[PDB]
Amino acid sequence: VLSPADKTNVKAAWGKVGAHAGEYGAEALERMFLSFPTTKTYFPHFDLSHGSAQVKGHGKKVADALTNAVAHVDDMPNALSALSDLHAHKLRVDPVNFKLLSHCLLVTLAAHLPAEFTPAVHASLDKFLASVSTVLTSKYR
Amino acid sequence: VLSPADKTNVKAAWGKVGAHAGEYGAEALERMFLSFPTTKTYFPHFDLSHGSAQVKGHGKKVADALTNAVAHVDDMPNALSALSDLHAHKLRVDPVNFKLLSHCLLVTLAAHLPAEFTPAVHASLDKFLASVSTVLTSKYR
Amino acid sequence: VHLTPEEKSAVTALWGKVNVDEVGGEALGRLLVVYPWTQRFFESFGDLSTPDAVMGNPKVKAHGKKVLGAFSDGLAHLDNLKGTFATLSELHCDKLHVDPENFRLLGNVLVCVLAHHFGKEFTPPVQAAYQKVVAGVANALAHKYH
Amino acid sequence: VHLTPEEKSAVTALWGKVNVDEVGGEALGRLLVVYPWTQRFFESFGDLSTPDAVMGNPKVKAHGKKVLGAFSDGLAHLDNLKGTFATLSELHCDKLHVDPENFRLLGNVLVCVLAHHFGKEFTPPVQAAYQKVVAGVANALAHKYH
Ligand code: HEM
Ligand code: HEM
Ligand code: HEM
Ligand code: HEM
Repeated sequence: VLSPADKTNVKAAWGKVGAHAGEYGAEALERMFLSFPTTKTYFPHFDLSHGSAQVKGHGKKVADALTNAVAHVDDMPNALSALSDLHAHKLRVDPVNFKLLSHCLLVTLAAHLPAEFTPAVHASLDKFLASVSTVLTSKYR
Repeated sequence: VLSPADKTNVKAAWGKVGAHAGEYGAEALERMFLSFPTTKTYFPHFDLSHGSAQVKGHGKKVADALTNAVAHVDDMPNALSALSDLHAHKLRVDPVNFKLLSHCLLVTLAAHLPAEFTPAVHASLDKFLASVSTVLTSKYR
Repeated sequence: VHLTPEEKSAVTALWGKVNVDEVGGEALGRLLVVYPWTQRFFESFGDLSTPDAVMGNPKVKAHGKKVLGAFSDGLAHLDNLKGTFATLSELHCDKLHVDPENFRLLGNVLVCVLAHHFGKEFTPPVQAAYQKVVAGVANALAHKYH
Repeated sequence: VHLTPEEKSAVTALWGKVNVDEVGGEALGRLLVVYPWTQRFFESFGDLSTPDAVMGNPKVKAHGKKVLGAFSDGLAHLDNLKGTFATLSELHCDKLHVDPENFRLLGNVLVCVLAHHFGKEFTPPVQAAYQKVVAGVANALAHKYH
């Protein structure tokens, strides 16, 4: 669903991010690969190193995807089905993995946006990534 | 999503059930309450007994809901949001619990429809209950 | 484990049967057909396209008998389930990097496979019993992640 | 547990700080505000309507300090985490019937609470460390279900 409030809470929280958005993707990824190593069996072709121009690169991508999503909030399905197909059908991504990432994403946001990571947003925000994952895994349902 | 095939695989599997549908709900419930006792902290007011005219009763209900769903497959959201609100907002149902039930439901179907519980259906069917849960929990997203 | 002795019988007796040769496959198979993502771990088994390709797949039925084998074992070693699966733990964990979750899935489909084959006799209680083993096994495997 | 000694420090040192009195609440609170269904276990705490009602709720902050307390403990008893939480296990399991899942959630929000309060210093590695404790604690609690 995502109420007219979460969609405001998300948008704001994202807006208050900026160019850093990309840099935050890469960081969220690192957190995940270090925190939940199980998830690494998806990026063998990646040098999950600490400064990997690869991890840093994927971030820029994951970021713009979450943004593409924040922009078409009232309609992410027809937006990410591009990825849904990829993530579902092609890459065969274990769904749980969309939780773990979606977590590090929030832990990351939390560690950079101290002023606005209010519980209100936090919750609002979770739902968002929740709705994103949901869609990214909707091509499983 | 649910392809034009799963929707055929579901419908058939359900059709091949009949009046028993209700009786299958009640049984699925019993399986769940016995298998995953954690789930019982939702029906204190129920006599989770083996013949409970309550468990047997709820079945009839859960059943008709899954049917209401099989009938409005190309549109369960606007059908179950009735329940979504209840299950989400009012009853505060732990989402995992929609997995466990959705499991016993399939274990139950499996133990009564041996001829048609082909892996094809099984999978098709899972997705269905998956899509049901999803919606029933969509009022969480 | 635990299993009321009343629960062992149900497990012990209803298991004595089991088309051991077929069931292992029915599980592993339905697994890779119901929860596709698991196919990521068996690309090296041949065409897993449609389910008819998955089921009749020799490579599968062959792995299934062992998966079931590993249960037979765990079933007669509930006393110490963790350890028995030590190797396997290492193999599915620090070596194959499988998600503890996928272990709840294989045991869940298996339960369905059982729910299937035996049908009516697979009473809710008998299930509640296997549902305990399936987990108790999903955990031993899980072991090597902490 | 395990924790490279390199990992203990990160956990040990970055934890020495912690507004112990506040953080416990920040977790339990955000919990009942982010994952509402958990409120089912604290209706007996007063208005949990809006989050502003949840956060400033004395009953909460009071429970939080203990939740955090139970960690402090588990943190200095990683050697034997299961047992230390024996009572608590019984209390959240065979007595409160909470889903093992909700234990991964409280530790996850907590991690966020930490991710918050310390901000920049909560390096991915430091997280990966807590992420280990949080789990190792979610499991001990879980214990009494098998
Ligand atoms: C938070 C949700 C996520 C978003 C928005 C996201 C977004 C993206 C985007 C846009 C790409 C680049 C696609 C391209 O360049 O064509 C991608 C690829 C991919 N994603 Fe994600 N992703 C998410 C979660 C995940 C998770 C949870 C995993 C792994 C556990 C994962 C695994 C992959 C893999 C392996 C690739 C392909 C890697 C490669 O070959 O470069 N993603 N994702
Ligand atoms: C497979 C999906 C499910 C369907 C289709 C379903 C359907 C229903 C229906 C139609 C009712 C009766 C509503 C009424 O008479 O107004 C109901 C009530 C309820 N459901 Fe479910 N349900 C599902 C899953 C669950 C789960 C997983 C739980 C518990 C773990 C649960 C907990 C409840 C409770 C406690 C009630 C209210 C009980 C009462 O006061 O009588 N349901 N459900
Ligand atoms: C209760 C859970 C499970 C049991 C009982 C089980 C048991 C086993 C056993 C005994 C083997 C045979 C190894 C040998 O002796 O050579 C094996 C191997 C393997 N298992 Fe499982 N397994 C479980 C779940 C799964 C799941 C969920 C996956 C992940 C999708 C999986 C992936 C593998 C793979 C890839 C091998 C390949 C062995 C090889 O490389 O030849 N298993 N498992
Ligand atoms: C890492 C996980 C958790 C820890 C560390 C934890 C720890 C504790 C501790 C130590 C107490 C105080 C008991 C006392 O000394 O009187 C307690 C009580 C309780 N916990 Fe948690 N808990 C955890 C997660 C949760 C979750 C997820 C729920 C479920 C929603 C929950 C529900 C309860 C309830 C209802 C009590 C009430 C005690 C009373 O009746 O007075 N806890 N917990």
